[PDB]
Amino acid sequence: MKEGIHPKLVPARIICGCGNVIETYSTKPEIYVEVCSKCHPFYTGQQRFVDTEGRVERFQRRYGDSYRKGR
Amino acid sequence: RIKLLLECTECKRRNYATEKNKRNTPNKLELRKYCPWCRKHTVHREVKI
Amino acid sequence: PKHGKRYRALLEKVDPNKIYTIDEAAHLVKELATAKFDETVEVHAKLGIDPRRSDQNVRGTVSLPHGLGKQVRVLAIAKGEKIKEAEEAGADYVGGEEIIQKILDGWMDFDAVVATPDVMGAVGSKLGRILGPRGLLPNPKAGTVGFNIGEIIREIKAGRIEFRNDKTGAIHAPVGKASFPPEKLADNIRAFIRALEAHKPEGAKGTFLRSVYVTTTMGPSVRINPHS
RNA sequence: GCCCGGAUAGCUCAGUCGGUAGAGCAGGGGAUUGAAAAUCCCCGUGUCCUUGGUUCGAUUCCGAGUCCGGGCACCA
RNA sequence: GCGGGGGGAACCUGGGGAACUGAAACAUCUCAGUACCCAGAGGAGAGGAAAGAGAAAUCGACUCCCUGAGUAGCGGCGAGC
RNA sequence: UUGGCUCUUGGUCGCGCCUGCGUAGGAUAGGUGGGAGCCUGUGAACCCCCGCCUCCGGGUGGGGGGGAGGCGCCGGUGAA
RNA sequence: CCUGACUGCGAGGCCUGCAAGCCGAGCAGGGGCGAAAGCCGGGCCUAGUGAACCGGUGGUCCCGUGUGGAAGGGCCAUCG
Repeated sequence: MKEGIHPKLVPARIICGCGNVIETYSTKPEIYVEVCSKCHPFYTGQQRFVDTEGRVERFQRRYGDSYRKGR
Repeated sequence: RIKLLLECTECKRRNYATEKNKRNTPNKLELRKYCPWCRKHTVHREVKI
Repeated sequence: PKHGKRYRALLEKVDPNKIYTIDEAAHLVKELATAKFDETVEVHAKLGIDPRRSDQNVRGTVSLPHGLGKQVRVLAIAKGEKIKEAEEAGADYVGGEEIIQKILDGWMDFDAVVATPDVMGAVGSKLGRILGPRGLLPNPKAGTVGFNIGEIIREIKAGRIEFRNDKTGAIHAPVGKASFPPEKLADNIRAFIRALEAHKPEGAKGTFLRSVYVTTTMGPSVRINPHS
């Protein structure tokens, strides 16, 4: 799983119906899409007792290196 | 737009009973009479758009 | 920085930070100036509205008899026993159709007007150029028009109290002099802003009680607290 | 159908956010100009949107309407 | 010193995931989470003790058979699901 | 994910009394509304520096030179 | 001179594959009209118009996923 995080684990699927709305004001929305789509995370990291990396993801990086600096 | 317009006629606020009479030339005058369902007959009137 | 007022000296007692509380604020308006007569306490208030629409206007009053014999001058016309009610229930100024004539020539020593039902066509037609939009027109909710003339008169010098809005929205009332107890003064205020709830126009909303205040008629003033 | 903005002079248009209504063009009047143009000077057209209103009153401010002007929104 | 490593007729679970067709055309819809691809376990797999169900101060892990019911329902309220 | 710091400005609503000229108006009074007056520590309102801000005075405000006044009311002009 | 260019209904039918389409006495309601019979539920007739669906507004108060509201829907009118 190489675009997951590490403190947690993340890579989800999608469909993306566009099309109109105008529901609660008038008629009813248009819709017309069956297009599957990617929807995804990020990379970056730090240092051990000298020498590291990390990868990780965003919110669980504020959390992340919090943790691991906490050794 | 078109010189005739629908109008739904009103009694004296409380509910009503409708039906065209146009627009064209004779402007904003609008009265008639006409007997509803609120009460029984009684005067009714016009009003309304 | 220094303000060219000797009232700055008096301003030492005049320190309007907290709006205060009604007994105690009445104590402050007692603690304004002290020279010619009793300190001239005179309630006013106003509020947040849309004056140019005529729709929100009110200008009323109601009975609060009290030991103040001097507020809101009102010509109080009558024809008979009602004249007895006016003269004995104690307006400082009362007259009939003839005084309406003295007005028809040009004269003006009263703040508002009240009368009996019998003459009201007269005061309500002949004086329209005399009264104007100044609120001199007697108004049934203003404690004026009708047979109810006489009891309200005893209030002008005891506890008249009335409202008034317009194109600036300020409003007024009596409350009592300086040497006035606080059990009666405070009550006159509570009941008057109970009256302010009694006469809030309904299309405007929000923090409707924006302000309540008291200018001594020519001298020092106190925004009294409209709450406690 | 929403929000806007618009019915000021012959034209297009100032508009103390309440005491006065006028500006370029437009006519004509007159002068000189070689002549037409150009020059320059001068008298005119009014509820100032129809209306009220708050006020003392109304181009001015509230508003109802009005109608034009633009834009937006329109799954039957 | 341990273990994985792979291979299996069908079955299962997860990660992906389609069009012909059906609507008498056709995109919403349906065919359809199908076929199929891949990862994984097994002789079964997942599921599994309630931050539930839903109307009774009632029920009581889950799966599987029946019925519920082709009803409640969702839909270019059309096909159909 | 991405920090610092500095300079900026623009807006937003009050607050500081920091303003109010048609006309007449003892005057340049937004109004509403209040009722017939309030200070002297500059004991002065006389002027005597300067300032606030201006479509003039102005309205406004610190300097004092200190010797019981000063303004309003009434009046009165006003649409108040 | 007014509003019957009315609500509630309709025995019976013409036409017609279906859906449409069109004519209706007569009764109640409550009116207009003449003094009274009697008339009047649009226009002298045959074109001037559109099924559904999804929405729009105004009522009714009918339902309102525990009880009460409400959102929301239905039924009446009525529009694109």
